[PDB]
Amino acid sequence: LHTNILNRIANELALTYQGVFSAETINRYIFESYVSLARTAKIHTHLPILAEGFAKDRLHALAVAEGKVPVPQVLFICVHNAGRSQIASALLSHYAGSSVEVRSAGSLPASEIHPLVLEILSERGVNISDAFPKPLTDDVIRASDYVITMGCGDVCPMYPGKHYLDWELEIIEEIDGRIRELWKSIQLSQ
Amino acid sequence: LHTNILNRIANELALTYQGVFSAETINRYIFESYVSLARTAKIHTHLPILAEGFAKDRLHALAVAEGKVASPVPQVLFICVHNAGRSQIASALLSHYAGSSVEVRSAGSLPASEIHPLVLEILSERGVNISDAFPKPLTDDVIRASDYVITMGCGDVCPMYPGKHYLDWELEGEDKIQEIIEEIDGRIRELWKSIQLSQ
Repeated sequence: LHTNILNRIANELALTYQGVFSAETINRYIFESYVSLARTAKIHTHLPILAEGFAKDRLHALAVAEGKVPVPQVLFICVHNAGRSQIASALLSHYAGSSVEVRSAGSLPASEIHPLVLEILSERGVNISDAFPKPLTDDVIRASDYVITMGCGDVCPMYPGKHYLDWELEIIEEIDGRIRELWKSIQLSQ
Repeated sequence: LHTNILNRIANELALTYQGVFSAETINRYIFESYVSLARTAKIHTHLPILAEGFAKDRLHALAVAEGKVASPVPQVLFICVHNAGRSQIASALLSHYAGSSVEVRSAGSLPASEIHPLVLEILSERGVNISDAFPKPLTDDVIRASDYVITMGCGDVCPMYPGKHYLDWELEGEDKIQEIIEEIDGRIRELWKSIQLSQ
């Protein structure tokens, strides 16, 4: 059904990462991300878009982690990656622009973003395009200088050299507060 | 904690799969597998061990998918929602009839943290080995390796590769764990008879 486009996508990503990761690794990234998201979103017609965005962001994080690439890298984890971590990631990138790279993930991803998140967000001028629930993966953790867990519990490998923060909390309000402080603090630690 | 242990396992696996897969692939295999399991099972002191087992099985599946393993036996995969009941039952019953004559795998769309305790107890009571089993998510490498892929209520989560037998064994509510084991056993018997004949 999507084999051909995934193959063509893999080919294009493999070219992009030519001297950095082999085609083999690239192939695996694309097919595994596809299946990984299918598990919670089901096979649908938008899936190859989501699989490619996920694989692409995961590869750049891996390249970051392996010193192959670089601004500060922040990761937000909640359970479903539909509400909380999505808001927190949207607000940070809103305030910080391209001075940070911000990602989010879930331990138990929902099939879609919560109806309200998009867009109480645009109603505050806040960009949230190409947002989807996605599973937590290792590469994005390795990449991160800062990891903010938000009710997921103990799902995250503790890598040395990172700042791990736990945030126990419509709810966009409180998050807003904490994201502004966070950014202030991140910006200041450079 | 586990990061350093995981590093040791990747080094060892790098060297074992040298000539076959890129070290970069091998290293992702172990850490991604760990993180995958951690999502549903949580960090516990034995997560590194289950991750190593899962990675090693996954790398073998990928070796097979790509014809890097000579004379493979038939490869069968069962898939249900939580990889705690249905697929674990089916997988253990087929290994129990077939032994070394097939490689059997299972997986879930939404793994539980552990096998259903009653599954463990009932299979145990009738002498079916089920001991190193654990719920794990569906991954692409094991689909590619598989000659038979059997679906048991997971929904449309599984890509449809050519060269394979796709079987669907769940076309309100459900029966007692007891009865599901019996229905599945009946189906596993026919599947095993059929597999034996078709080779």
